[PDB]
Amino acid sequence: KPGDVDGNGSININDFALMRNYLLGNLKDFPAEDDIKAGDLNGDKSINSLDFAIMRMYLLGMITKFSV
Amino acid sequence: KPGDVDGNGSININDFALMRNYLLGNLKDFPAEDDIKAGDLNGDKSINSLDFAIMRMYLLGMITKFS
Amino acid sequence: MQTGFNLSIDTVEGNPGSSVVVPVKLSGISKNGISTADFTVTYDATKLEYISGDAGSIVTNPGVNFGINKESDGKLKVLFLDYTMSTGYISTDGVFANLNFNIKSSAAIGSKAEVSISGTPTFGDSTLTPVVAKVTNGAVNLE
Amino acid sequence: MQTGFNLSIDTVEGNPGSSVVVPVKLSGISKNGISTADFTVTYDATKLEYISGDAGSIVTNPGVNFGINKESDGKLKVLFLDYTMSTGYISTDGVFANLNFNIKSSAAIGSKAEVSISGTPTFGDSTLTPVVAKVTNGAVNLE
Ligand SMILES: [Ca+2]
Ligand SMILES: [Ca+2]
Ligand SMILES: [Ca+2]
Ligand SMILES: [Ca+2]
Ligand SMILES: [Ca+2]
Ligand SMILES: [Ca+2]
Repeated sequence: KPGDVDGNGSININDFALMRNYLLGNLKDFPAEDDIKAGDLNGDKSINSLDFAIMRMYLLGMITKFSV
Repeated sequence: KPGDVDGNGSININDFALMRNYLLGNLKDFPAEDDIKAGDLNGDKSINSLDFAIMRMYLLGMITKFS
Repeated sequence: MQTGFNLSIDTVEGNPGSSVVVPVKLSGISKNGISTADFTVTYDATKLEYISGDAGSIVTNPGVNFGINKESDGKLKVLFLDYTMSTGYISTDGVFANLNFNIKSSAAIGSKAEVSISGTPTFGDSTLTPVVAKVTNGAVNLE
Repeated sequence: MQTGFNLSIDTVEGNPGSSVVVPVKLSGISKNGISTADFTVTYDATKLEYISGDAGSIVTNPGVNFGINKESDGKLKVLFLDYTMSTGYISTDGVFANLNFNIKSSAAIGSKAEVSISGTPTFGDSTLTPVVAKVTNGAVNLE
């Protein structure tokens, strides 16, 4: 659930691309219904570059799960 | 400069991400100064999924240059 | 009958105030397969409310390879790429996408809500050679 | 105590009909460095036309790590991430971004075109802890 910003059941490169595009203003929101639940990977109730970094660590295999 | 849709001098995952977003109907104007020159990798003067696929091949190392 | 490579949208029956699925199909795919696609689907947004779109059963590794987005009410953008550009071309005819709509209660029985391809759809085969589709548009027939 | 970490936008002179660069700087970077950033820059689009934005000299692996986009006329989104999340935090004070603008010929001498941070900018250090920036806003002084 967290990390799956397109709500398609997988967390992958496309969720990273969506997050990057969101932070650059190329998306108004995310396809997932619950944007904060999908995009907030550190629990601060904001979606920002810290969340982007956390997603990167996950896709690099540097972490295994999000600390919700 | 073909492939460099954000116009930053490098061709990488971020150019791929922008093109995905374009093809899904979001950004209308790429940051590059010349969108067709940056985005058209097969010479049809259009940016579409063929260009997206070519860029993927380049980023996978399956091709080394564009046409 | 339909022969050759076709992109077709089904004509389906629907009830105002209920939901409906509209399949989008590929048929006549050559041995060279389909490695990429992008196209626009327009629908009558005065009668149908888009909920979501699901990858059809012919789509390979859909969690990575498939995307669909509502650009504006009445206009969807569909995208497919074999991200491996090797082992994931589509070779099998069948359902490419399932489009899920709520049908407005105001939509009149006996009328139709068009669902159509807008423009010329783009397909590439396994060597990224362009492949031209014959297009057949569809509709939700309201009853 | 007030932080020594600063995000600042220069105040520069510009001539109507000409172009100008507006540097955006970081200073007082703490020992943990900067591994992430995202913020909005607003500029007076009645006077300035955004051309492009370039990563500044302090930015690590800028081709990958840095992005900037015009979301709408007058509003830029800026993004930095150390894509390694290991070896590529920013540690050096200096220019973070260079913003390139054309200045409209209609712009009047003696007036200013504001270039500012909108909202509270987000920075993360190498531990992915938020760090607060002291902001100084800038402008193009037209002469
Ligand atoms: Ca996902
Ligand atoms: Ca949403
Ligand atoms: Ca967060
Ligand atoms: Ca680039
Ligand atoms: Ca452009
Ligand atoms: Ca092309």
